[PDB]
Amino acid sequence: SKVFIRSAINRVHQNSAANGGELPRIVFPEGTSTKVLKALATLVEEKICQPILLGYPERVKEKIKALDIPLLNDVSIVHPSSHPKYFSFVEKLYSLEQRKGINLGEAERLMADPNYFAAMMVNQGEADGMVSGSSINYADAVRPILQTIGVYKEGIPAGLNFVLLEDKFLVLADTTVNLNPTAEQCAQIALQAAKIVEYFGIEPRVAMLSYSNFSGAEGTPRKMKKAAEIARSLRPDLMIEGDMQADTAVNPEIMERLFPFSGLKGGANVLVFPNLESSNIAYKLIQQIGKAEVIGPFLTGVRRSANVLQRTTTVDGIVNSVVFTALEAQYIKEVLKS
Amino acid sequence: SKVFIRSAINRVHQNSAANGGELPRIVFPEGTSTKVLKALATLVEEKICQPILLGYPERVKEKIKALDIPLLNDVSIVHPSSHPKYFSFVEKLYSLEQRKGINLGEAERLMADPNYFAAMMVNQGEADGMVSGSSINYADAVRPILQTIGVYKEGIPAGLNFVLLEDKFLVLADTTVNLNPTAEQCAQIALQAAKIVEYFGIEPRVAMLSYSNFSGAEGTPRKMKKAAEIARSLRPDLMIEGDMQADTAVNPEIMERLFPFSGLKGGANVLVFPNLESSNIAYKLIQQIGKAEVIGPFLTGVRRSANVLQRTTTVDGIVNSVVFTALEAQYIKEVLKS
Amino acid sequence: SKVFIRSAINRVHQNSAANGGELPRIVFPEGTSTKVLKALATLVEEKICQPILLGYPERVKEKIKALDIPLLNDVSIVHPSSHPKYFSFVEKLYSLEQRKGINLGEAERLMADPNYFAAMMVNQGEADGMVSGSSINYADAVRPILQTIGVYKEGIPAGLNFVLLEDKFLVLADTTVNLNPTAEQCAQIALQAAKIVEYFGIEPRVAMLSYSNFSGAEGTPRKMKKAAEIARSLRPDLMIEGDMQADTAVNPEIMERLFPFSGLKGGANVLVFPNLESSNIAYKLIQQIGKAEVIGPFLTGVRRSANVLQRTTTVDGIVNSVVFTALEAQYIKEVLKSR
Amino acid sequence: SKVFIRSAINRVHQNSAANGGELPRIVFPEGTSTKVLKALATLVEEKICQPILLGYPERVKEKIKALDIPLLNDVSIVHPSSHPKYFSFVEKLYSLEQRKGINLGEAERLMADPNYFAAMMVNQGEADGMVSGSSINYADAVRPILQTIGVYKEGIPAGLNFVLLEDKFLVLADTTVNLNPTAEQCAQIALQAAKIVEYFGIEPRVAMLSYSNFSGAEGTPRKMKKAAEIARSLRPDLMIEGDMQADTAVNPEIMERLFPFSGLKGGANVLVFPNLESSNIAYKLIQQIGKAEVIGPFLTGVRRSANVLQRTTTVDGIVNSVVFTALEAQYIKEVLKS
Amino acid sequence: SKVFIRSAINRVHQNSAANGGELPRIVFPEGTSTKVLKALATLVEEKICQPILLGYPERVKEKIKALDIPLLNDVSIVHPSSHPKYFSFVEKLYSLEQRKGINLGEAERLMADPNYFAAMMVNQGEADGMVSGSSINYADAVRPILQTIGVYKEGIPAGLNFVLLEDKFLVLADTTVNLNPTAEQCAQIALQAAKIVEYFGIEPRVAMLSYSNFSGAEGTPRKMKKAAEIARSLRPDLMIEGDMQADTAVNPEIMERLFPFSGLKGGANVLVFPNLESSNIAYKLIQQIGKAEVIGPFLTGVRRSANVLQRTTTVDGIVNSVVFTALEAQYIKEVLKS
Amino acid sequence: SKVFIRSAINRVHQNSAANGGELPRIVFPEGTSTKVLKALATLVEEKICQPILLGYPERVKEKIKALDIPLLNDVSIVHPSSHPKYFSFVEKLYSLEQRKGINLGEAERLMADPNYFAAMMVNQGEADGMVSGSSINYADAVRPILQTIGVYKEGIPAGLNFVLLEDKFLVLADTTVNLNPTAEQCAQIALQAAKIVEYFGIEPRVAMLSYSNFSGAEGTPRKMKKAAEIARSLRPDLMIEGDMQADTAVNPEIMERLFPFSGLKGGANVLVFPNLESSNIAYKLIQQIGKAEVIGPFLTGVRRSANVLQRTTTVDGIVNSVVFTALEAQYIKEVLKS
Repeated sequence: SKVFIRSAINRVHQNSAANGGELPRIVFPEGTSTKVLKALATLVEEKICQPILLGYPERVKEKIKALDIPLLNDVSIVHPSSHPKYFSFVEKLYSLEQRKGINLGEAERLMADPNYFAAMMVNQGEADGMVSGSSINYADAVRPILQTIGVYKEGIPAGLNFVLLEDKFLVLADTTVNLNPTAEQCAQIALQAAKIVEYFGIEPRVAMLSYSNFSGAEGTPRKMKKAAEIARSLRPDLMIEGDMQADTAVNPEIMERLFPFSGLKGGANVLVFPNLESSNIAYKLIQQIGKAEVIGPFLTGVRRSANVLQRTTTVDGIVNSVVFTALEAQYIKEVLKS
Repeated sequence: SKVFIRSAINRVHQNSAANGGELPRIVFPEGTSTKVLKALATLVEEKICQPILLGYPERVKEKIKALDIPLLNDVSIVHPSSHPKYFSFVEKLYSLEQRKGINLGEAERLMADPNYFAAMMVNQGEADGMVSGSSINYADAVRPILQTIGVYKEGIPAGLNFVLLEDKFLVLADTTVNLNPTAEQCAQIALQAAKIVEYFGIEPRVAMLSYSNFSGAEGTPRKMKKAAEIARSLRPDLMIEGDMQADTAVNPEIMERLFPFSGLKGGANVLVFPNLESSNIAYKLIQQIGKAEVIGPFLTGVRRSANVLQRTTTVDGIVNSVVFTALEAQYIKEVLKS
Repeated sequence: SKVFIRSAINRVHQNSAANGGELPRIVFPEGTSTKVLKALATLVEEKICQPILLGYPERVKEKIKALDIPLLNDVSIVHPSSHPKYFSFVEKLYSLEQRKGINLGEAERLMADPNYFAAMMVNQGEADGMVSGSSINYADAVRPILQTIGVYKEGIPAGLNFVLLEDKFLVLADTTVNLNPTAEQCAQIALQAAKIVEYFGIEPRVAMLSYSNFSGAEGTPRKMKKAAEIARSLRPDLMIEGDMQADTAVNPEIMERLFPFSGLKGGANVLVFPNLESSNIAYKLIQQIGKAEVIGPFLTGVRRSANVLQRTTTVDGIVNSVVFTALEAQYIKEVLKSR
Repeated sequence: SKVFIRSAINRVHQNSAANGGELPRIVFPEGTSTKVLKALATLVEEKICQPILLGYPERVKEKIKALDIPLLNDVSIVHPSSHPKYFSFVEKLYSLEQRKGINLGEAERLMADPNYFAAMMVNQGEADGMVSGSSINYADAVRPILQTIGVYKEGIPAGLNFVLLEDKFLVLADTTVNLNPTAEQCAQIALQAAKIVEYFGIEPRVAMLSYSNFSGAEGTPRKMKKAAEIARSLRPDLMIEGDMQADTAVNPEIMERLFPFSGLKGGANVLVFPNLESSNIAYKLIQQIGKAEVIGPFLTGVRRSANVLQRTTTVDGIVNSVVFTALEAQYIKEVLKS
Repeated sequence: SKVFIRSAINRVHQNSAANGGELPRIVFPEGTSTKVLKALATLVEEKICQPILLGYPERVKEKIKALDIPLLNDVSIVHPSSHPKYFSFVEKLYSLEQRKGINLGEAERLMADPNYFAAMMVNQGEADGMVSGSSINYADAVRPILQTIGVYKEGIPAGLNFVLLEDKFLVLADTTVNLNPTAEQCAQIALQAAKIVEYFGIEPRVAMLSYSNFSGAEGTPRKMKKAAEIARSLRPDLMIEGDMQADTAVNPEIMERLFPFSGLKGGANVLVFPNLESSNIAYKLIQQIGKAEVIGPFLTGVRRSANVLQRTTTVDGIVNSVVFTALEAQYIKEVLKS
Repeated sequence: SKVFIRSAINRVHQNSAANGGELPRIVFPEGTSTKVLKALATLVEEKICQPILLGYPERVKEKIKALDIPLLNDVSIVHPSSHPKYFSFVEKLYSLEQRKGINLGEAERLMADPNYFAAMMVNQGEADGMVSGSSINYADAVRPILQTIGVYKEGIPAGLNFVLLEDKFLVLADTTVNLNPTAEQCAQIALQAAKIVEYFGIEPRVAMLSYSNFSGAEGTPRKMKKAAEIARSLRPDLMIEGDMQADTAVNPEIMERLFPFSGLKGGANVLVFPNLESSNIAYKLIQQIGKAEVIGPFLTGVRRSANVLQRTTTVDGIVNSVVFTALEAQYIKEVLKS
């Protein structure tokens, strides 16, 4: 329920009150987006972020009034190629990609794209985070983030979703990025997801999912089994298990009845998938047919706070997303300070 | 929820009358299975089938007595190797597999196993159907069925599940058999699933699922796109579409909003998966954390009625499986009669 | 030298002539390109085409006056998203690409880009041809063209260059598109190049090039041998031979001394390459250290007239390319009329 | 051009003057080859080497007699199987190849062949160098050399050509040996070609060629980029760059205008190719339709002086090859000193 | 011929005496096998082991009486699931394979099979050795052994045969297990077979067989050449050579005449094969038409004494196999004592 | 078994007597080979062929005198490059191979080689057959034969051997040419061996060999099973069976006892192998350790009579080879006749 979301919002507020009442600056490349503007309407009342819109200030304000949203009257609106830092931004993209097939004119056009300008703003500290992708497909939204902000060391870019049940939440990954991760990659995805779960003061219990129950046969079963093993080696305090079926994974009673030798007791709260088909289809089906709220996807593995909305998002979806992006922004900022 | 199930039960009873009051003979290989016996208690109350249990008669009746299930007192009990037709069953399997690495002694040992004896019984018309796999893994349960009964022509063996929502039901396949079906195979899975949906007087609307929305890129998007094309060609009367995401697939509003050129209007009620990981994980997660009853899996494509319980089944699940196994047994009976 | 080009220019003029005097309309996506503007300066004096510039009309006219090029003051300038057919163009692109991962907003942004807009103009007959790619790399320039105009049936997109020697010309293909064409693809490239050579009233004589002389060993020698064979089957009237080395191919005397069984007599004037590396590197090296004129690349296999300049082009290069583009446009116009 | 050859000949004359007046012994397997005979007339009218002819003395001397070239005189003529060291040569070949499917009779028949005899002569110091391949195809011509003389450590056999422009010369490699070299191999070829350029007191400027300008995309662009990086690591003092197009490589002005971040200034004089097709077709087309004198190929990577004439060679071509073979024999001699 | 076999027999008598009066316990899963029983008749006459038969004791007794075999009236007969150690056996198998897809019921059902019970008996020391596989194919017989007894450190499971010539004996491997062993694997098989030949106080001279004589060509020639080199490195005192042909390998005169450089003199007595076709077909053809006695196969690489009979065996074959099973059991027993 | 060989010799005498007394002309490229000459001593006494020796006449006759072989100094001796037909032979090889990387000079050098010249003589009818390879390896001897004479339509070049037992002879193929023949190829080898066996008035009974008995598993079992199937379709009058083990194949009792459904009764006399390792090693092992005489290999599938001695041949071996070569030459000549 929205118990989880309100707890998150309050955690934002304790962080903000803990830092002089400052709010995180969040860039929205899609400054003219109906759904983004409506979500922001809700979001600026509850003091969750300082929003920054990208686009022509004129038609952004004209669509704000068209949409009848008066508390957006004053929000910062930035036109990328008109910004003072534009050309240095361009020189920085060009410098990082001139041996990946990009000439200076192309760097110019790319930096004029709000997605790239946003990613660069976050990289350059002109913002604390960004939220994009309501109007474009995921790959196109995420490419500038990966090229400009990039991943931290031994991290891997991986999408993550929360499934909110009455008792607890489950975490699902990688729901958006990697088609068919290796065992090593699957373990790294488990580690990132585990750390996220720990941030909420929850004990991570991790299952490596398969169509198989503890078979270890060639292909995905041995893949998920060996993923469990690698992960366990990297973090021996954790309950991490696989290969197993999904129902075996979440249902403690089934696990105990059928596989009492298993190291995973009490049901898994972290679900790592073997390929993008299973993760993507699963989160989306649970979101539409199940009676549980699903929030995300959230992009893990990267050096700064940047999340891509799924194109099928709702206005509430965007709201939840901006909330957790704000939390993330605050968290990364503290680490930078230290 | 149970409305659909009660509808099925009444169609079982309505078919049995107008067919001489006959109940389908359903053989259960696991004659001593607790979950099977308890489910059968419910099931013989409801006049759904004549159950035939396989095992050593004294051990069967003494566990019936242990569980104190007084109405499984007169059910038929068969011991495979003591049965009159045992020796001929052995010779028929031996003639079928003597060049697939199986000698006469091995055929004897195999036919003495209840799964194989059950499969043979059904193949030979000594039973109308079978239900197995409550105690063993799916692969092991399904093997004798496939070797002995086999598929009808241009069929493909594929598991299918029902998701029961308040207004409608969804169908998911292939949830159990094929690791990584080709486009041709996926199209066939869609056709089989389609006719199952038609049996209940529902119009089949088919989505070929992917992590992509109409991208047609190399790999899974291209596979499912071309699957949609083959399926459409074989049945130009059906709404069949892909490649698409799951939420796009089921939600008519999202579809209309984002992809109005689509041939699928009003949401899909048939969901065909690109690989076993995605189908298997999806049905089990929807079943465990959503709030829909999920029934199956049911083995489609095969010449006689034979379905394998998932190892994680409950007693109630076994009851549902037997209901639809009964319906299927009846249907296949009239076809044979023709 | 200057002979081949002046003959081409004169052929453009004889074509505009028994046609009402109409000049092909050629669209240029890069309305502000210095090199494009200088080339057009030279070319409009030569009466070969009606140029159309794409871009914001004020930045175009400001670049024209800055370069002090008075003969362009008159020329048509179009801004894609302001143009009347913009939205129907958007709808036609979307309809072409909505199952290739492109949504309507994406079709709009694409059509607002001059490369796509020019491609659609040419496709829709609002222009007779296009010349692009002075400022972007070849893959990016050529993509909108293939997606929009596309190939005619069993055609294959292939870059072609003229090597202009004192007596004769050589044609080189495929110099820009296919990384590693199959034997069937090499054959189709050869036929395309052949018909181009015939257009100038020359008999096409075709060599499938390799690092080997008539070995047929596995890999490329075998590929070019079977290419030579497929080509011959599809056109038994042409001298087509391979696998052979390049000097063997161009030099008639080497051929007759060393491989008299060869079906190619008198030196090849058509050179089909085994992979993109060899064709691309070869034409560029000949152009840089050779003392012969090299023209192109020209995009063959596509249903309408559309050519992509090499990014390393000079002003004269663009002049030549536009000339032969005007020619291609006239020809394709007549074919379109006929069908 | 003419100056280049004249200077090469003069550097031979200085090497000879620096050593008592000794000229390198060069073996010609093709003792009856017309082209070889005329070219030799020229070659020690100009004091370049002591030629050794291989063949049946009577017919080599009768074709010397036919063509009326008579300070080819008492020029040394050796018949392989008649030579005193013939059986010791036979055993040395046998020891080298008895585990490569070569028996004693086979070593005998092979050693009686002038190509093998020549190679062994050079290995054993009965000669200083060899020039062959006027009458047979390159692979066969080069095989005895690679088996008998071999490569120096971490050297790689690679054909090299000079394009003589009369401002400067270019080197092209590998034009004859390797079909599809790895990035590592491309790097080693670059090093070999660089040292040859240094021999003439010129700064080697090295381009790793492609159809791409600094893209690094999968396939050859990534290959040539990673070759340039490897070579730079092995030789931090050299301008080495890639991936790039050919005209980009040779033209300094194009490079500076379009790719100013490049580490290669003033145009490349060393061109390393991604595969044999491109190199072979390039050198040959330049030689036949440009107006630039091209000399070679010359075989680099081998432990002693040995070159293979392209069968399409001219008589002057042979003269040039012998000039540089003599140069190389001298260079190797002083390096052997210390 | 049989000189070798009774020498084998009385040396068995020599250990049984050298440790009191102990006879090895040898378990026979195939208690109702006619050929096994007839063989046991001969074998219990000559005091080589204490035989244990597996099966229902009375149908074993009925088959013993029918065949009129008076010396088996006394032999121990055990029914697996009636045995005291049965469930503990089940549980230790369950623990060994629970992550390789075997649940507790499956482990129960498997342990009820004589092959598995026999393997477990030998592993747990309720027997010293086992002989199986007369009635079932080799793969099925050898599986319980590999799962239960398994391989010793870096050993590899491999079948070995003796060809008994009048002057000498040859050993052939791997005749049963590996389809296409690598060069390393071939080397390990060679080392193992070598220690077997040494046990009989014979000097092992090892040939890595091929269709080639010292060619080292790609495929099998290279593989066997490198196998010889690895083997030689692992064991520098042994004559180990290849790649070579079979006649070259066994015939010393051919070896010296045609390949005198070879490091293997006097003919090979250890023959390692490149793939299973060649070894299997070779041993069988020699046994049938070669007019020589062939004994085995014997399973090498395994931690306890366990051998699988070929299905095509005779009674005499079974007799020989049991003899050497006893020998293997005793050697292993004493080194287990250590 | 000299009965079989003397039957062969006498059947030659009847063929030559039945066509005027003409003996087949057999070319021996190795005119100076000791073993070939000693063999010819035996062979010309018994009127088996008119031998033709290749080489320089003087050193041929001088080794004939050295070896003290008086019955040979009238035998015809041909020096290839001195022969009247040399140039026409050259142009014919050249026309055959000018597009396989062979130039006219290369055609000259090849034709001057005795192996090529012998092959061309036989091809062109200047001889009836050839025998070679006593002194070189099999691939090199067989190459000119395959290039010059070639295969008849849908034939495949395959080495065949006879194993001569008391009662029976066996045929083994392909023992020398194909590394890993497809099912189609194994079938074709079976047909070729079959017609050879029919020639001696024996009924061919064909087994497709494997390490498996009727398993049909992936790899070799499936291959040999489908080979058996194809062969049966191409020759419906023959008993042809597989996959089976070698002892299964040869032993009729093992066959009926264990696989009575098998189509092969009375033991196979034609053994087709799955790969070159197995055939080659089997053939050589039977020849060295089993004492049955082994004759061959003989090259089947080719348009004219040409056989290659194994390099390990004895003199007696060569005599046998020439005998059956003569027979083959006579049969082929009658085929040519009509």
